[PDB]
Amino acid sequence: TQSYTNSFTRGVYYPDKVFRSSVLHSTQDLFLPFFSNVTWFHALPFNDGVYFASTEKSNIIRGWIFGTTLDSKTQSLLIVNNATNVVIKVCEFQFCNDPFLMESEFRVYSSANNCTFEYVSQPFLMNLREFVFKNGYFKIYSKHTPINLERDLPQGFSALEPLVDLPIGINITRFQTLLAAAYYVGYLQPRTFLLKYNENGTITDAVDCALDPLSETKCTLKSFTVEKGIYQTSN
Amino acid sequence: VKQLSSKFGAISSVLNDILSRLDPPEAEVQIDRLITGRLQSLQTYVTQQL
Amino acid sequence: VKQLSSKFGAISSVLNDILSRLDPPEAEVQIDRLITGRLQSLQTYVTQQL
Amino acid sequence: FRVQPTESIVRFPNITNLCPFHEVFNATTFASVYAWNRKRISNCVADYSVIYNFAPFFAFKCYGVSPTKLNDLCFTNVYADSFVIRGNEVSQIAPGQTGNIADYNYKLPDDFTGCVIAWNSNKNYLYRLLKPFERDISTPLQSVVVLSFELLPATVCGPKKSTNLVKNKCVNFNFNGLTGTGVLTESNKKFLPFQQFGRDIADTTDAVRDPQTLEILDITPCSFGGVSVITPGTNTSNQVAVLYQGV
Repeated sequence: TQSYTNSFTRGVYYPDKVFRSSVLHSTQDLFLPFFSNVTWFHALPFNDGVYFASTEKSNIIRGWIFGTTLDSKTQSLLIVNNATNVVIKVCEFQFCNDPFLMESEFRVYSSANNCTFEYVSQPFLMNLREFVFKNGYFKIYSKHTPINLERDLPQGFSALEPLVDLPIGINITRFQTLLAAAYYVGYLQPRTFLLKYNENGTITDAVDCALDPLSETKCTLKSFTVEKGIYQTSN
Repeated sequence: VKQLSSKFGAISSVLNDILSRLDPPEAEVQIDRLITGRLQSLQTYVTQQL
Repeated sequence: VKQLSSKFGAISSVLNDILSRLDPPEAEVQIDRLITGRLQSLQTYVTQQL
Repeated sequence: FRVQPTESIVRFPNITNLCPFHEVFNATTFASVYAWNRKRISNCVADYSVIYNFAPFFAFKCYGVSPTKLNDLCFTNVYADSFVIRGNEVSQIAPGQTGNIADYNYKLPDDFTGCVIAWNSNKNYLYRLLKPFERDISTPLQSVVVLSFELLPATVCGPKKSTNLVKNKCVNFNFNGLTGTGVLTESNKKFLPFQQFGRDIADTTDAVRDPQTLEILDITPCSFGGVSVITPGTNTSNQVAVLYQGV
């Protein structure tokens, strides 16, 4: 099925790898907007990058697959979240209409061709798990913050720390989720933010400079509070 | 207003006659001259207004 | 203080980057651009201070 | 008044496996203009100071980097192309020249492309009649090595000898690409393991990770100030007093 819901000013990651003190640094990168019509699912386009968020009790849904046309066109991506490690396979794969992935199966589409990458490291999980896939390399962000909510996506701010930096140069147009689940997919857009760092150096607050005139005059002068008056913001 | 029709060492005075006729990375040495001249004119105007 | 991070059309905003990968035949143009920009910032600061 | 440094140290990582570049041009044959190669190895130590003469490298036209200063630079992104072109017209391969190649084959977006070497070869290219770095493979017909860099963490460094770590004095350092002077102090922790540099409101480097022991090292240059001379008058006396300011 498919349903519509609203974000709660979340989906903000770290742009660079530079330590900053309690300063108000304004960046400009492909960010998810604060209040957007996100889609809940129970051949998605990639656009500028997706925001994957899925809550699961005992890690049922796992895996990803990326590609343009599959078969023999611009290779494919295969992320498998095994219980001991994470296997990344970048080869040419055919078919793969449905995943339908001892008791379970250990095959999706097979038909391997050559080899480009094999990145085996520590596993991601071990709910409210968020993943940002931004493509020219391949950035993967993650954050595991347990919460107590019925439909998830709660109030507050959670900054997503970078985990995986794959140096793969390829275009991706179609996005599909490998393997009764529940996940959300948002779309990234070029926006300008104003990230706030604390004393520990983690992002605790941000504003969007394209939503509201109050949220636009919060960006011209680097201050979260606004005194009473009239301010000239744009033209 | 009248300072917008000066040359400041460039080959023209309007941006569209350089961005559509001259090369993209050889017009950077004349767009910079126009920017420097107009910035100097605006700065001198603000200076006398103060 | 914030004007030291500007490039003014050069390759870098810090002199140590310019004086570590450019040959002394070709390391003076960016230095002159940064010198002109920082000099103009200095006279602007002195004029508004007066 | 200022304090002059008395030592220079280089803090490079312990990896010393050389990149396969001495036999990169000797491996196989350079390709055509139909396809360029861009996937290269950037997990090694580069060495661009091995061969200069009696090698197939004629043109040394470099943009933004000089060939002399190549053993004290750490590189972030390294590419290496290999393709054939007519040696009679090699001037069009430049960030700024628009001709036959800069219509549907190549476009360098005025970036630090390292050095472009065309050389000579006598021993096809299958050119077709464009965005920068946008290859096209489509089927009118008729029968160089560029190291595009990005000096703005680093894993490909130059050949240099790493020395010991010295603190609490004015010493020149070289961790990755910083050639300034300062005093190293172990304080102001809570660096996360993905992040290396440190900055502030004024965007100045106040911290740096050691590539060997992964320890936080603060950067503060030496104390300075002004010198004022208090004179009672030349006609009156001859001796003066010197006031140092802010020290």
